[PDB]
Amino acid sequence: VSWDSLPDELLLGIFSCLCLPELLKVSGVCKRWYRLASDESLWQTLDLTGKNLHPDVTGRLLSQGVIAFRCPRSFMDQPLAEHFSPFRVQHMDLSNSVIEVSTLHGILSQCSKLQNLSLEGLRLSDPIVNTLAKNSNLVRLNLSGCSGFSEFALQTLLSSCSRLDELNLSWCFDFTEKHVQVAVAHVSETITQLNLSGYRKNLQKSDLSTLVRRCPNLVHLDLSDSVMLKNDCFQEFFQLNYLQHLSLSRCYDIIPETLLELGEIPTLKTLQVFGIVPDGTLQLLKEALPHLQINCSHFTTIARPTIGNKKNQEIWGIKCRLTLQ
Amino acid sequence: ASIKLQSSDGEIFEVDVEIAKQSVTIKTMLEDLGMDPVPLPNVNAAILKKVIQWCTHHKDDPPRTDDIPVWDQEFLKVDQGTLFELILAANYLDIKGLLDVTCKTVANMIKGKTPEEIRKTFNIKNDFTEEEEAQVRKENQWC
Amino acid sequence: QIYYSDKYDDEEFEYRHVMLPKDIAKLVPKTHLMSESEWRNLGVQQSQGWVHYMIHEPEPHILLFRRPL
Repeated sequence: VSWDSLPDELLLGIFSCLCLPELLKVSGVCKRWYRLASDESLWQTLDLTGKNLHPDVTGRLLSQGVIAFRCPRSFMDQPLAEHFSPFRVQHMDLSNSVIEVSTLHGILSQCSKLQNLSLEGLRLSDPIVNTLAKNSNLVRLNLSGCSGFSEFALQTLLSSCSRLDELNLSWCFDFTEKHVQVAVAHVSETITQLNLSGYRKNLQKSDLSTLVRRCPNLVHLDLSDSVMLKNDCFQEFFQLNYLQHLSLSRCYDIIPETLLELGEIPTLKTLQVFGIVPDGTLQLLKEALPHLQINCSHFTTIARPTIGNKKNQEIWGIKCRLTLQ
Repeated sequence: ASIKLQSSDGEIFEVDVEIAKQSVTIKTMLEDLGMDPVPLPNVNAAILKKVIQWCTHHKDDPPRTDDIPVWDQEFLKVDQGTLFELILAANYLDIKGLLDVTCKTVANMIKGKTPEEIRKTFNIKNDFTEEEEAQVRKENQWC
Repeated sequence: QIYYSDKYDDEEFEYRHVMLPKDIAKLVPKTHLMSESEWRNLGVQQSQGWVHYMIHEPEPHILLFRRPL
């Protein structure tokens, strides 16, 4: 008649139907009930995007065995007070959050199993980028908008991630040609998606050369805002036999006429060239290259956890079970 | 086309081979050691009847997120006593569908209810001091 | 069409918001923020260096920008 004595497994089965708040609620019913409420099968996926909490809490939560942690645009700017042990997280997004460089260092120091990570828009540091190098299994890394790290730390990180598939190292304002040269010289040759846009004057045709020479598998290559890149480099793009999506938006010194060449790349499916097509001619370019799709992707999807088609609450295809509404 | 299951108290039931196939426990048993009938020592006739009625209604279905289909809805409208075994039997016979609907119903009995109301309506103890009672409520503060 | 506000600041950042015609505003990403490449692609035209740093959920057509002084 009584519900206690009910087998543990079956309890977790009941617990797994509860929303984060409820789950935390039943946590204070009977010690055990509390012991199970913090199991691990229950904390597989967690979503606290936009939450403002203390790093100690988020640290304690990741220690309950979290695998996919969706926590972008969150607030965690107090100092870490606790110490933790290696975390299980393999999928995490802390992009555009407010996190102290130290706290970020603290959390990332416990990570080595990351497969998909996004620190987009976050201030980093050499220490940080260096412990990141612990995650030699990364397949998708987004550091777009990041800053605070040497070209030295960047190199070691890239020399570690040899199974990197998607790398978004764009708009790192802190960068110099040192970083860009390290970038193209050390990205894994297994890379198929690279968004290296935003370095305007620090990326030379030569670096494009290097890159192409080293990564024959590019499928997505975004070099938006690369002024030094003018048509005389298009030959390089032909070297990429799997190139499918190229972006050269705002590469000002490109004669509209010349873009016609790209149409010749057997595999090219889409091209973004915003800002270099004189008004009242875009439709001409479009018509001239009917087999391509021009200027239809305002945004990048490279290493973006949630490109979201309006309300995609999933990070890299993983829907989180625990969330706050 | 047909197999026989013997409940815990002895009563014998006859069902379709595949309708019983819904119980991974009964399928595991059928592959080896074979000849009626299949003995299920942990499920009495009353409970097994309900289980067989349930398994029969589904058999074959195209069905998402947590809902508790319109049918199972009232099927579980049974009193708390029977639901306790009904959810225990599902674990025992390993019938994915059943464990699902019965666990949610028990979950729904926890939604929007305080820990106090839980202790009672579910008849559970409370070995928490005031020392941890409130000390635990401080760790779930961030919510 | 695209409204650009005045720039004010604290002792560290320069700020500004951009009102968007509610037709290109329907393009604004709900699931992430835009890099300089992305907002320029949207049609926003302002100096280099401005970073889209946070989302004002109550008015998705107001883009909040900021940059180091």
